[PDB]
Amino acid sequence: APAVTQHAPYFKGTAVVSGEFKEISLDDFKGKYLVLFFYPLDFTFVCPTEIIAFSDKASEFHDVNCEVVAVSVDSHFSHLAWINTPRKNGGLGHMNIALLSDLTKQISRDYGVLLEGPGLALRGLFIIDPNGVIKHLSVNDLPVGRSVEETLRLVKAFQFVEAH
Amino acid sequence: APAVTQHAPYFKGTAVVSGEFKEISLDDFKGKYLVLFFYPLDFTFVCPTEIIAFSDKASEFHDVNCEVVAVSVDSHFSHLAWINTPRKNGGLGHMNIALLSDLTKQISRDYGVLLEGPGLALRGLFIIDPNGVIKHLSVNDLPVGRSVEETLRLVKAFQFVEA
Amino acid sequence: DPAPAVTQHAPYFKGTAVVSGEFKEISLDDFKGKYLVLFFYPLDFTFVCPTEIIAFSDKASEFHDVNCEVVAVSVDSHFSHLAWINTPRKNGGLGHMNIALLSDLTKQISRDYGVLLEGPGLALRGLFIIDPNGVIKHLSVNDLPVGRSVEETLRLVKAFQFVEA
Amino acid sequence: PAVTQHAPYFKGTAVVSGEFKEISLDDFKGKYLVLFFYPLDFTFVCPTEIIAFSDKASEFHDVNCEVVAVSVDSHFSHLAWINTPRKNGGLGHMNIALLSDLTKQISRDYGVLLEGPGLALRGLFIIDPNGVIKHLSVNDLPVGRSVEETLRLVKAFQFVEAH
Amino acid sequence: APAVTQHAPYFKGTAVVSGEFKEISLDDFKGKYLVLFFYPLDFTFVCPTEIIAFSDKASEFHDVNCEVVAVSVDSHFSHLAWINTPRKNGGLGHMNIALLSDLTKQISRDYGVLLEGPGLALRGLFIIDPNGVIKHLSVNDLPVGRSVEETLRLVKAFQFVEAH
Amino acid sequence: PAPAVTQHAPYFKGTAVVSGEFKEISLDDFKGKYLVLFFYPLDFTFVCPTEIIAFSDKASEFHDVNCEVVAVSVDSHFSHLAWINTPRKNGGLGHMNIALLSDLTKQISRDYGVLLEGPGLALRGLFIIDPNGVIKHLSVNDLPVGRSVEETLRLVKAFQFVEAH
Amino acid sequence: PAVTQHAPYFKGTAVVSGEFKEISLDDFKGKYLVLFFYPLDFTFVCPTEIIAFSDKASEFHDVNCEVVAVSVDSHFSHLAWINTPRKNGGLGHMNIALLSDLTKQISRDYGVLLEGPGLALRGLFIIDPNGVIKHLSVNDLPVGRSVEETLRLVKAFQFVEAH
Amino acid sequence: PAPAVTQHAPYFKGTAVVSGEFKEISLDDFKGKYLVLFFYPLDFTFVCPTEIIAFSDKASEFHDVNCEVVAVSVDSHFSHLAWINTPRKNGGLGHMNIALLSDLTKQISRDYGVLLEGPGLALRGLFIIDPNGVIKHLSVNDLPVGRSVEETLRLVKAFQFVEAH
Amino acid sequence: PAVTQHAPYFKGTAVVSGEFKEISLDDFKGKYLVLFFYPLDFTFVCPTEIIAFSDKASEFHDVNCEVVAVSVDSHFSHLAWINTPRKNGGLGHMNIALLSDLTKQISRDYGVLLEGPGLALRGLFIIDPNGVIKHLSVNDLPVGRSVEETLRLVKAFQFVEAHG
Amino acid sequence: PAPAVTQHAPYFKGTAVVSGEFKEISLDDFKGKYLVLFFYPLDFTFVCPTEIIAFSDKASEFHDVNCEVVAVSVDSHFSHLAWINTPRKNGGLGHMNIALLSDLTKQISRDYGVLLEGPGLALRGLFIIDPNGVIKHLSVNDLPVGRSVEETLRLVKAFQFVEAH
Amino acid sequence: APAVTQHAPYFKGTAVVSGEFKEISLDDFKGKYLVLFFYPLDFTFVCPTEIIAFSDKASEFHDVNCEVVAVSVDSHFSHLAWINTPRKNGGLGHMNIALLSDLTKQISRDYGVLLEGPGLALRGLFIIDPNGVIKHLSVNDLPVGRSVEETLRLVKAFQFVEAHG
Amino acid sequence: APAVTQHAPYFKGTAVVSGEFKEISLDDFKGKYLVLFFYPLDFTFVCPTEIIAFSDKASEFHDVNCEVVAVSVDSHFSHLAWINTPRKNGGLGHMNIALLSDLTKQISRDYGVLLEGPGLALRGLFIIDPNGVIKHLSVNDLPVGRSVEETLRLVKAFQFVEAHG
Repeated sequence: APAVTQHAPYFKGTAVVSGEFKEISLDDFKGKYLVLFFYPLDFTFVCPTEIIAFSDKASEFHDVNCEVVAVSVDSHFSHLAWINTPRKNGGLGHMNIALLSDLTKQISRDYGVLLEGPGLALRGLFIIDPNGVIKHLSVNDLPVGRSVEETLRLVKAFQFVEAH
Repeated sequence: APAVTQHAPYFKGTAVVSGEFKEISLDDFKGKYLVLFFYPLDFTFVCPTEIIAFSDKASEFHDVNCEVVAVSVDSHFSHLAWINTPRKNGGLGHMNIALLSDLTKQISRDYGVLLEGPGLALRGLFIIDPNGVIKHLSVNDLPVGRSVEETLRLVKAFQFVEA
Repeated sequence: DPAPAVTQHAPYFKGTAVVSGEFKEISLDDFKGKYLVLFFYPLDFTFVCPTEIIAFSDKASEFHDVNCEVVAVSVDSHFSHLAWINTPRKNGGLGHMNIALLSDLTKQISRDYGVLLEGPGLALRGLFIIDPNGVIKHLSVNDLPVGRSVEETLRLVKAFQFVEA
Repeated sequence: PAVTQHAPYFKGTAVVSGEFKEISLDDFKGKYLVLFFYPLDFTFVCPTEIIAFSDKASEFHDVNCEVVAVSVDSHFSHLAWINTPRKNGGLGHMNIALLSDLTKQISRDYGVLLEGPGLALRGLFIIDPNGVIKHLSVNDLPVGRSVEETLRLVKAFQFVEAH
Repeated sequence: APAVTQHAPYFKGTAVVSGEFKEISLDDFKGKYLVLFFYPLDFTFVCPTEIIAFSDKASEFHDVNCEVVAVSVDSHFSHLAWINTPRKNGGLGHMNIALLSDLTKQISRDYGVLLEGPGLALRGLFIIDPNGVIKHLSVNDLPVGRSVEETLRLVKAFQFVEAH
Repeated sequence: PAPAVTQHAPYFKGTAVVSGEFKEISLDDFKGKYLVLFFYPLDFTFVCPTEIIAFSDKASEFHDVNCEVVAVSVDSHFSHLAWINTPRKNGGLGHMNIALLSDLTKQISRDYGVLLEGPGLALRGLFIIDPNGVIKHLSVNDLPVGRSVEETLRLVKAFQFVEAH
Repeated sequence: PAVTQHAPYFKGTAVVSGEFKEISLDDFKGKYLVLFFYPLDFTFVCPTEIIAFSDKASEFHDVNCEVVAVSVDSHFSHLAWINTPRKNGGLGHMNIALLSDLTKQISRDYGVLLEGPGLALRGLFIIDPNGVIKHLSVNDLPVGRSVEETLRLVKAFQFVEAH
Repeated sequence: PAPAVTQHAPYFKGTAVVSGEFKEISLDDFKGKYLVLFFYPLDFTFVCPTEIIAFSDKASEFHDVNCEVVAVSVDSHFSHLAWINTPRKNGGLGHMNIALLSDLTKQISRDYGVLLEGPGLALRGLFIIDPNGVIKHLSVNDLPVGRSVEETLRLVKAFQFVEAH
Repeated sequence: PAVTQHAPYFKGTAVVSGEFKEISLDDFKGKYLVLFFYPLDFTFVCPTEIIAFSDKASEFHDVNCEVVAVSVDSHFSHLAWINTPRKNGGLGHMNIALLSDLTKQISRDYGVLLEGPGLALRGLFIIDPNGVIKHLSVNDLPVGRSVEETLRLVKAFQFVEAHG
Repeated sequence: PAPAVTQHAPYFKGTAVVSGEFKEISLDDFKGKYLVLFFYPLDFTFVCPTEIIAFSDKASEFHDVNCEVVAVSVDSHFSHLAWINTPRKNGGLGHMNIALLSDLTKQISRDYGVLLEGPGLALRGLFIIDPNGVIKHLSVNDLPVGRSVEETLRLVKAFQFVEAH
Repeated sequence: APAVTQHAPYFKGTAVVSGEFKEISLDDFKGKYLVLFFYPLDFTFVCPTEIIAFSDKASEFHDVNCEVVAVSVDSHFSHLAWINTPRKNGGLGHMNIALLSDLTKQISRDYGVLLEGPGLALRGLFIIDPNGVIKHLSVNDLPVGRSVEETLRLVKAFQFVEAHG
Repeated sequence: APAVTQHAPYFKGTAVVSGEFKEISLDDFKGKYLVLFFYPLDFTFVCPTEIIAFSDKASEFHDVNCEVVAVSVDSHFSHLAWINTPRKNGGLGHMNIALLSDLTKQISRDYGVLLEGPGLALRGLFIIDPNGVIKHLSVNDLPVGRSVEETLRLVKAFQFVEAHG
């Protein structure tokens, strides 16, 4: 279930990883931390700020054994086309994080962030620990992006607790 | 599941029409022939040929009182972004037909062309008469494009059969 | 599981056909390992049907050349098929046939393929391209009065092969 | 359908004098009807009996009796068999109605349909002016019946209703 | 069942054969053609002409390997009494065919010819082949006579088919 | 309404031979009179006639006490007439002073509980039915044994006496 | 029960030669049996018949036939009625068994029980050596039957077996 | 209503011998009086008469205190009268000052819960029923053993006193 | 319970010769038992019958018959009534067992319990050596029975086993 | 309506001994007063009188604060009276200043949750019930142990103090 | 069940013992008497008087093999902080008895003292013997405190019974 | 439901507001933004930092039309006692925000943050708009606190969207 202290719902799908298509799953992240976050749609004005900021600070998450993965109900083909749109035209440009396709909408559904009527995800974020346990979640309404720095601080606060 | 001689399932959604977002529905085509065709996904290499072929020959359909509407499970932002990608670059360029978004997937479901596992449409095509009745349908597997010329021919053939 | 739908296995069928002026029982199993075009038409001795059927018979060897058999089906008996065959083309008939004319006398084949109109008791003009593994790759259905392009059907059969190569 | 019971309803398209005409049991109210079935157009076992009924048709008409032949073939098949000359195994011109039972419901309702192959046994019904069955007989597929015997029976039922 | 191409319903009963009581059944006729026909009642005047005609023609049937059996719901004692009444007195006089009693009415019921209301048989006729398969059946309403010659023609016609 | 003593006699209707003619009769026709209703198995057999002939010879003796006699079997009324027209020398019934009722449908024997379903004929039952239609007496014999007619008359009188005193 | 069927089982206490004895249907295999019912001990309507069977009992024995009288009274009422002299309206000495049907089951299984008043009609059954009913007759309560006729029938049934 | 102390006595109706005459009597006949209703197995048995005779001899004492006594068995009323008409010296009942009630259908013995169905006779129950039909006392003996008439009478008087105070 | 049927089993605490003793129906096998019920200790209606039974206990014992009185009172109430002098409305010394039916199940199993007030009707049961009920009688609450008559019945039942 | 603090006391009604007489009492009679309702297992046992006597001796101290006291066991009211009439010297109650309620049907002990079903007597429960019939305090002791009367009066006082202040 | 004579319901949870957190459960008290009492809430003005009186007298319970445990639905962190509040300021100060936390409310529920609406316990007290059997219970409404001396007297009286009669 | 875009579930309970006990509910905040946040337990080392940070910055929320309410499963008496403990000793000190008591646990349950096992809330936070619609929620595991500046920035971002785009 998508609640804190419970194991994260299993997921699998096609992601853009480094300009390439790869099938990824929750299993691939065992033994690291994972920030899994959702955004409504590719090619919309409100999303990319948050997605880019995550890409920019990705190295910082890697440094503490934390992976980052952005998800939307769009196809992996739409993801790539948007990654190949340069930031100066409201694209994403190169990405340091995976762009998971939730084309079936099942991932968003499993994480309790899918809006069924229009068929797209709220802005959910989950911090998942090395055993697949959810330590933190937050959800924002569509117009509002989150602070990437606060996410990083939380990953660190969680690791600190584990270490002590 | 839709069938020749049966009324076409109702549909409504956001289309890109002449670079802009418009709400469209089956009712908007009463009094006219409609070609409604589905393709899998935006930004794939198997589809632009068919969609481009249809857009190029669109006025020929307009001349015989027939609209053309292309449909995929992509959002209408994906549609517009693909329209705003030059053909030389593998995009759609300017479109003379509507591109309807089936984001909820319910239109593909209703037309019986939704593949539920991957969550995208088979290449269905439906010719619907001025009364909403399906005169012709065909469906191809994902990789294979159809002939626009043959679709135009069938339309005129159904019109000939009125007289 | 078998259904007259693209990506699904074609429903089994068996019946009496006219094959080279002779009665032969044939079935879906006879066509395993090759492509099959199975198409339905409403009725023997109607003016709307022979153009399409003759066009397939005329192109039959081009279909065989790309590993594709062609089988026409109506709900008429095999005796009707044979009489229409033995009516020359100059006389409104089918004349010589290079394809199988399957009888669906019980109408069950049309039913299983989803093209039977029960009320009047005949098929719509459906066509199914079935691959060597028995999987439907393409289907199309016309209302009764309208013939289809045999050229286009041949091009599609070629294209499905091209794509699996 | 047994003797002393009312004839099942039927309706269908018939070839009547080279033309397509919708006929039904009700068209025969007030007249005798010989309704007989044969298995299939264009088979060699059937034409001898159908032609014999055609040849002797006015003799039935003379005693207020109509003759209708029925098979599960379409009316287009019936017409092609009429347009085949007798010398060529055809029916040639007909003085009796050839009824099409394409749906098979008529043969089903008259109790003569063989479901497995989907064709009718060689059944014959004598139906009085009120639509009551006075007589019935059935032969296996290969064997034709005596027309003069059927005429004799018609005349004998008429004799009995008069005396 | 009593339908063309089906096997004839099994029957058994006491018949009058050449002035004597003999129990007969459908199995007795294996290897032979059988003409099995029904009439309504003994000692009535409408039934007799048909029956005498089959009797006078019996040898023509025997010559083509065919038996003839007349059936009514009467007892076998009635059948004998009727056979023992000279024709000149309106009886059947001597018979060359079997007269089978259907006292229980079960034979006429099984052959689909019994009028339940008065409990007598319609005039039905069945030609049954050597395997017990019905090839022809006909049922006239109670008064109307039928043709021995035509029944003979039909028997021969079925045999012709069986041979060529 | 059952074939049992103290109960009303089951209704009956059928064609009888009366004075050599056909007439439909029924239980109703005997209201106000006593009736002897008796059953025998089959016309034109050698065991039934003594009883029937004996009831006929003694018939006026029953009439003298306001009592009718009706004989019943499952034979048709045509069989009944032919047997009456067969002389007694020849095993027939000869002239009859009593009605011979036909129970062709077997339903009268069934209603009177005398029908043997196996062979489809009546046991030798006898019922004495009062002027109210009430069964005062029944007996039933196995097929090969005949009844004393004089005992039946005495029983009728006995019942009348009891009523009268 | 009916003629040509096996007699229903019975068992009960009978007065036999002035002693109580348990008898049953099994005791009479090999012999004929005349089993008859009367309404009630000590009523003026019954003794005549019962007496007549007693007087004639030797004749029945001479033809291998037993006679048993049955009523729903107890065997003590039977004995008391036997010990009542004939002039005083009793039965006096008996040559036949007098079976008590206290439980009413015997009258019930023989079809002669009047349920309302709880007593038997006057039925008589002739039962053969195999326990099969050959004859039955039933009288309303006031009317006695003929013992000579009953004896005639037993003899006639014996003649039919022997020839 | 049930055969239980403090409950209303079950309803009964049947034919009794009353002063050598047949009379139909019922529980209602006894309203406003005390009623001793006792059962015994069978007429003409060696055991029973002592009890019954003892009750008859003492009957007037019961009357003096407004109490009726009714003996019941499953015998017919004809048996009862024959037993009455049999002198005491011979094992009979002789003259009777109490009613002898027949329960030929056995329903009275059933309603009073004293019938043995297997043998079809009553256990020896005795019920003291008050003027409003309420059971004040019951006793049941096995078949062979008789009852004290004197104690029954004391019990009637005891209840009468109590029900007044 | 009815005559000819086995007495229902019972067990409980009795006052026996001024002491508390558990007794059951099993204890009376091979003996006759008179089991009688009375409504309540310390009521003016019951002592006469109880005292009379006790006064005649030796006469019962001499014929191999035990006598047990039962009420729904506790055995403590029974003992207190025993220790109350006869002069004062007590029972005085008792030659019979006084059985307590505190749970009321004994009275219920013997069919004498008045459920409304929760006390027994005056039922009496003569039980033979195999525990078969030979006699029962029941009186309404105000009326006592004759001890003499009970004794006579016991001796009569014995006479019948003994002779006929 | 249940035996729990803050709920209304279950309704009761029964016959009590009150000043040497039998009176019908119920929960309703105590409306507008405080009520101490206590159970004990059995009359005439050595273990209960000390507690009952101590309540009786202090009864006027409860009266003075508008509080009634009633003892309850499953004994009849006739046992209760007889135990009152037994001197204290002989383990009796002697005279009582409190009501002794009879719970002969055991339903009161049941409704108050203190009935031991197996032996069919009450545990030593006590309930302080207020003028509106609401339970303020309950307590239960195993059979062998008596409670302090002073402590029950202190609690009654304490609940009254809380009501006023 | 929380009924006298029944085994006490099992409980487990975190208590403050001697200024420290310890898991305790019913099994810990095997061999010992246990007074388990409940109070509504930490930091309210009603409870501390009883809790403090129990702690002051704890040595008298310990001297007769008896533990005392106080329970409320508060967390063990509240308990500790109440202990760490001076008595001067309505705190508990030093405790000689354990303060059990019933944060899930399940213990007050299992002991029948949970008020579900507000989510806190009535003032129930249970004396549980060395085998885990409830010998005595009591329950007061929220505003009234019990006498500790009387609880100690009961523990002693139960031990007296165990050792003699 | 506690999901973004849905209406916040109704709540009502006792809060400490400026050192006094006050009943508050969701209705009280209509027309204002509300930050409703949950913490596990009063008097724990883990929570005060975040509670104190919200209180220290309360005036920044007030100035953008936003109230802040903290919630736990502790009673309001524990809340008040934690307020009256000095910060130097692990206390909350003076609070500028309301501390809501969730003693029944129903608020934590309705907001989907109650850990049923231990009976305390996870660290959930909800930003609720003036119409009662949830705009943002976050939940942390028990040991980790949130940034109060990030909560305030979100309140401002939602207000900004509402005012423009």
